[PDB]
Amino acid sequence: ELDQLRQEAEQLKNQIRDARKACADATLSQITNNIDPVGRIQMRTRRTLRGHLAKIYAMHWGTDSRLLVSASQDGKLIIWDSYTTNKVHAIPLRSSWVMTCAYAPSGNYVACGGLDNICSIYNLKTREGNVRVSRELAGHTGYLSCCRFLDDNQIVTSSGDTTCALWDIETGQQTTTFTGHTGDVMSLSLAPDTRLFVSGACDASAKLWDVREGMCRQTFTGHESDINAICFFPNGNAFATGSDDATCRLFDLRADQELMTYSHDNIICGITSVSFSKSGRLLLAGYDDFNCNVWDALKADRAGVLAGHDNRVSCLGVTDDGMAVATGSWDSFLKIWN
Amino acid sequence: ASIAQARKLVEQLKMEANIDRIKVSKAAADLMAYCEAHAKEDPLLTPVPASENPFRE
Amino acid sequence: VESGGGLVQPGGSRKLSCSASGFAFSSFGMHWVRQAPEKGLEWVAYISSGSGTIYYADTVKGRFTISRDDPKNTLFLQMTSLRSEDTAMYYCVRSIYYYGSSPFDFWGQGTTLTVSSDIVMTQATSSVPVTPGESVSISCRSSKSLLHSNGNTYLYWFLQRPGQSPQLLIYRMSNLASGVPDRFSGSGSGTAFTLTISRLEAEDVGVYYCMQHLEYPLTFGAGTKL
Amino acid sequence: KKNCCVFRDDFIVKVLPPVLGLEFIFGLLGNGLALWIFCFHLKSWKSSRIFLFNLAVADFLLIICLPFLMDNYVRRWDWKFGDIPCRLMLFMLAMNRQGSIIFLTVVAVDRYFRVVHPHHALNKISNRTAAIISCLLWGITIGLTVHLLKKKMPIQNGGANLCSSFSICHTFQWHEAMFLLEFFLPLGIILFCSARIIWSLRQRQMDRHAKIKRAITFIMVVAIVFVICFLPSVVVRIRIFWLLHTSGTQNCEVYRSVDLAFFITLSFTYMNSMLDPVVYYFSS
Amino acid sequence: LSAEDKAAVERSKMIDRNLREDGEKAAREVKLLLLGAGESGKSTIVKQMKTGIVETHFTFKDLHFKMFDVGGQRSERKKWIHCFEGVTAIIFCVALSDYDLVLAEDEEMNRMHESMKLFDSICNNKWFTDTSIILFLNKKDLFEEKIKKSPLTICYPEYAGSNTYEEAAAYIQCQFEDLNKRKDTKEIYTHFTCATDTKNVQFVFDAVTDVIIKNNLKDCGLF
Ligand SMILES: CC(C)(Cc1nc(-c2ccc(O)cn2)no1)C(=O)NC1=C(C(=O)O)CCCC1
Repeated sequence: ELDQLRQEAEQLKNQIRDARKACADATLSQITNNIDPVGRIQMRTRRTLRGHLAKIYAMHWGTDSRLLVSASQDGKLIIWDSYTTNKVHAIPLRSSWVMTCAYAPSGNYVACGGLDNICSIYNLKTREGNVRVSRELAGHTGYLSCCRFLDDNQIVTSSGDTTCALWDIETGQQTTTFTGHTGDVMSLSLAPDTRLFVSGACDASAKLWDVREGMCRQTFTGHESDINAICFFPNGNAFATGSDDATCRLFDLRADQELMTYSHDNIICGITSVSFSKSGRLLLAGYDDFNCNVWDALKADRAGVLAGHDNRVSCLGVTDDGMAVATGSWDSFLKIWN
Repeated sequence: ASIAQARKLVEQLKMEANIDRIKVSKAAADLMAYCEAHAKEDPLLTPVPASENPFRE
Repeated sequence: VESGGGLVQPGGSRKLSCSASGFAFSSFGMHWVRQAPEKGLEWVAYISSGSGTIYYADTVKGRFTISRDDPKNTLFLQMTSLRSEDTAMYYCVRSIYYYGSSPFDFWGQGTTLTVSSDIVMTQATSSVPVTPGESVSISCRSSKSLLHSNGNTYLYWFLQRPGQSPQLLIYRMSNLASGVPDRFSGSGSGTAFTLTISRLEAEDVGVYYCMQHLEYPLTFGAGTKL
Repeated sequence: KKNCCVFRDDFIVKVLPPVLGLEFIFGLLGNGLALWIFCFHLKSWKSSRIFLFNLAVADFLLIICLPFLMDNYVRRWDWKFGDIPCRLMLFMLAMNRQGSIIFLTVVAVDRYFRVVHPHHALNKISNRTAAIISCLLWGITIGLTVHLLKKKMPIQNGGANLCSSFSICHTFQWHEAMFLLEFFLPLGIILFCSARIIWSLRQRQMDRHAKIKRAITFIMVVAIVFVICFLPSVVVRIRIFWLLHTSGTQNCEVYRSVDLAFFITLSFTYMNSMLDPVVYYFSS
Repeated sequence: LSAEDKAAVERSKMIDRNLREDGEKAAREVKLLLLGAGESGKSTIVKQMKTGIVETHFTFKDLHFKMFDVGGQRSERKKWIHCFEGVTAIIFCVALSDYDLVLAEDEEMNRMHESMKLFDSICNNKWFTDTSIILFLNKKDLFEEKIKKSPLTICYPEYAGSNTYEEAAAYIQCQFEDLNKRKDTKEIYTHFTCATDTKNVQFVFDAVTDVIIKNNLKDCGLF
């Protein structure tokens, strides 16, 4: 009976493959044969933030496009005013092994997590004027690799085992648990409407989950190696992933297949962070060879290179108004580019 | 525990099977419409002048 | 909370001492603004976080000395030379200064002791009808336009209910504080500022003060009692 | 004090141009290598390399301020400028030699704390206090050497316009012994440092299984070139001092050639300053 | 700058000052990543101290030691092992009772071979190019009866000489020693220990001191 189920699953995979082949009448690279290229993008370092003293592993922008969180390999989660290079907060973490950051859309809460398997949510706006651990979310088995805020009540976390969770904050138990991956869920990204989200794991595949319904909608394959970063398109119908194959890949939700492969022969090392610019034209991807390339999301040619970091880039983010790009690297400085 | 994960995987492929997929050209034209409709409000595509650039000095 | 201080003395020297209760006193700048029994509020002294920059008013520059002790969360104001001008309720104020902060948010209970250039804030209106449920507006004018280059006017509106300490209503132009209802708004730009009330209850009566925060010898607005 | 003896240069002007030209020609390349190791390179906090850079800029100043000495050696010994470079050169070379010796001393002390006392908190020190202690040491070499700026020494005996405050004589015995002192106090420091390190790495069994032997040999090399380039000057000077205290009366005819020999030892001091960064660039 | 902007800059400078003191306090503290082939001998190494990663903060001779155990992570370790790139040293726990007890499967993939594979994946990692190993052999008292009841035959099919403790333990130590490839940039120290010995902290302190003075000779540009 097990062999019959395996053969039926193989037939289903073949059916998915031929449906994707039938729906693929053309390519995006074929259509973008007469479109105007972006030219060369000259992004220079407007600000540098020289406060951390260890390797920065995460960074997240506030929705006001001004405040930054950044976590390093001390107990330090620093909140910066990026306009005036000013530290507005320095939250001391109980565990220095932090691999992720989150800034709430309201800006009240900041989440952290990492090798300590728990998600600490800090309330910034308290009557006592300090930062307090508003919540301590436990229940994940592996290391917490990514966390994103839906709103002030709910948070979606991705762990180092084959699960993702949607939690509640006033009651610290998980609202739902998404379990369809086979591998360590290394990245997680939310739609702008926050109704669906894509999680990318170590099985070289991304999955699109519905937050309210609680089950997988689509599974996207194509990557040779495990993927480390996913960002949605600003339209919300597409997303680009980056792996250790040195290839970004733009998948589309409604086509249920990949559209583009951003690759170059000069780059061979993996991709750590991927973020779209506003309107979804540029694609800033940070690599392991100390650089940060800018691709065009429509045609696979490369724009300028954000080469200013002395170590590898671990996180990169674009503001909600698209003003500037903050790249946090493995040296202690994170640089703001425009 | 041999039936359960294979059965879950096969019903997941049932639930992924009958989704409605539009053509790649149509969703590509949708991406064209979103990328060229919002291209006038992309501060990284066009170099924003110093009057409304908050990162000046 | 915070309270404590001194009492009546003829022409002597006194150390006002207030004790902070559980709001991380070492990270808060502290003001010592004072209020005469029939006049309005006025600013006296300021100690910053970690006893850094210290500021005084133009009349108490040498006579007064403001200090803090982060052990036991205690704040001192030592006055050596005492005149007949500074018989006042001395109203210790906390204020924290970061980007999204709301300074002057919490005020001490105030202790009364009897002895026996700058921006001039006018507030020419002083009395309005006390009827409830209406929409009363309170205006404010300054001498210099307190619009800074970063784009926010540093003008604050406080409510002093008759009987207790003044309470911050809005901490910029159109920046509602915490714990204040949504019936207040800033609606000011440049020099003219216009606080407005949607509906008046019995708890909205009191004296309304406007305070600039552009340059540090900061002046209040002499009150507009409802 | 015109009775103090200073005499001609019997073939000193014929044996000094080889070592002087070699010192300048190699000093250009040494300055380039030190500038590449300090200014062209980056991405190193390296609080010990602050003192290495201070030794490097002392070597920069000395390698820039050699050839006016041989502008002074045109015919036999004529300072051809006859101006404020005469009052500037003495202070420049004296403060350069003091900075080189003091900064080699603090480099040896830094390595002694690196190896023998590793849990001392002076090893992982911050760059700001290392910079202010570098400025303190530079002020130590500067503020003791200013005494030669108020006093002007362009004087000569017969129109030879000699520019040097060395003579086989005595008027106060203040700096000539103290130039001796800057050899003796580091001698009780550097050989206190390295011979402890040579002890300590021989006590902890780490030699002869890894490439510790290069670190064994390099500090010993620094110590032996330091002693063989700053010993002959000081033993010749203390021999002249004891001879003047014992037998060097006002009759001045039998020790005419000791100033020439002493000037060869001075050439040894600045070829030591030449060969300094060749053992501090070929290791990283 | 305005008044509030000046006070915010002052607050940021105070944050810079306190953060610099916190970083200087954290700098004078050695980090030991404690790895092992399951629950074999890590319990004793925690036991002479005197969720996922667990951190112990013992001290010895005025030196603060932070020891991290990640045996409860139980995931694919290549994604998070770069967080331990800046540790002072890697303590490795290998049980000498690992052979002849397979403990995972019916017949194959015994404990000594997976301990070998974990050691080879750790000492030849791309991040641990220069960190040293203070590899332990945690079963001294149990090894003699293990080699008395059974020869070293179910692993290392080559001869171990005889069934005495000294040459067999030397064979285990040598076969763990030649496993690394970068023989120059890192070293394995190979202490032998039991559940009653209290000299583990002395050997850990000695290896930590060796790593510190080698890092200092790296810092002074003379190594
Ligand atoms: C050294 C001297 C005499 C100046 C001087 N230095 C100090 C002194 C002593 C102790 C101390 O701690 C600080 N400073 N007093 O006088 C000088 O100009 N020598 C010249 C040459 C040289 O030495 O290379 C080359 C040829 C021309 C002459």
